[PDB]
Amino acid sequence: YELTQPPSVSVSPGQTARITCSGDALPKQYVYWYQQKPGQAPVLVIYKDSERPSGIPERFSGSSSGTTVTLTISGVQAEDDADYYCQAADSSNTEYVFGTGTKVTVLQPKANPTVTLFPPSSEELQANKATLVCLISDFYPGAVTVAWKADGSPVKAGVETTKPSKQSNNKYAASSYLSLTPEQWKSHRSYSCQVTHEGSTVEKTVAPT
Amino acid sequence: QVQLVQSGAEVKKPGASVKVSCKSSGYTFTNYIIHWVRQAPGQRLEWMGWINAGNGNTKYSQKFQGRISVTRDTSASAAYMELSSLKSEDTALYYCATLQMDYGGNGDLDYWGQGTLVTVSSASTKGPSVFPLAPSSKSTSGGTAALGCLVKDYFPEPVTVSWNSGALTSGVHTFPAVLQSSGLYSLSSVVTVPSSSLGTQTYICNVNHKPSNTKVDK
Repeated sequence: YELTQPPSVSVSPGQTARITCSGDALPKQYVYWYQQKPGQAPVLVIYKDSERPSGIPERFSGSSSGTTVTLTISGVQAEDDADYYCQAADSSNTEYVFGTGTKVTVLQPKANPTVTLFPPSSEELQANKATLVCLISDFYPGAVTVAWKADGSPVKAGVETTKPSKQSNNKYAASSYLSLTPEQWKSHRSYSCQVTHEGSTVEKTVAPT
Repeated sequence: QVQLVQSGAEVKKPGASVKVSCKSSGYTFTNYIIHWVRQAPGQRLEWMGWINAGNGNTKYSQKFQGRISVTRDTSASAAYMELSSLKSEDTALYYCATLQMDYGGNGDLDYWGQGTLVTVSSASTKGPSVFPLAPSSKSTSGGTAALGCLVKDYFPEPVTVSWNSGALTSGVHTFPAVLQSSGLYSLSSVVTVPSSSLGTQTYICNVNHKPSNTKVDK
């Protein structure tokens, strides 16, 4: 038995954000709404379905109706981007369950095109016949996980390995994917024109063989 | 206030034994059940179970049986849980939960510890960073980094304070078996690229930053 809840929402700042948690055995139980900042332990934002603990601003509120409990945020702030969970119990009441988790976001990092910088082939990599170029994006808002290394040929799956989009400190997301290719393929290729796609844009960096 | 303390990061191979401690203080020790939960990276919180601070009787989650066994020491004021037969999906964060909210009622898991992170990884590193010519732009395409570094939480960066500023930490893409911790630290300067300080590679095996040679040599 697992509670259902939307996985993510996107509401511009200044507009109310609504999150729904549903369960068959819900009307006989209390929900606890938990706020978790990324890279931080969860923190209660709502308890007893109606009120918030001390130190929680008034912008959050909770309501219950039938089998659905709703968290409502009036005037969502910039710091509110986080993951929200609903905590309850099943019919037997001796098992504690958490919600799916809704990733609440406000409208959006600074948009920037993809930046590709192919690292130079290492001396050890060239000696080991594994010379390769790795492209890392400095910053990109909503960077897409698309990498297409094109060294004298079309995009090769084995040339570049996809990587998760890390969060940049400068109010953006930095994507760094390491691409591994053999030195013989790089030597055969005229130029290692590796292309990294991020932020709805594609940039290609070419280096000498 | 009520202080909750977890142990450090623990890394063992799958199928091994993992032991992690959770210590609590600052609340009336009559009855305050401490909850343990697990969190996979970028996933939902899954409830491992709960333990009694002083009572002793324990309940375990209906989904996980056998390998779960938590026994606390009331005199030691800490809770110890042992999990055997580690699986690949067990790589995750562990969190504790207790009560401080001042309007009464349990079932309100107030505080959470720092958590304990469990993974599986080998150790690896790299040598030279780059040997290219100096780029025209005032940026460093190649910086002190480790290629194919299976070491977890590797920190490849220049030993000296130079080239540290303006460097974006590279994510440890682990598509193959090796973690391949890139750890890119770009100097982001044409002058700094031509003369770059050696890049230390601590790696998982050595927590301290062991000196290593990695220069852009632009």
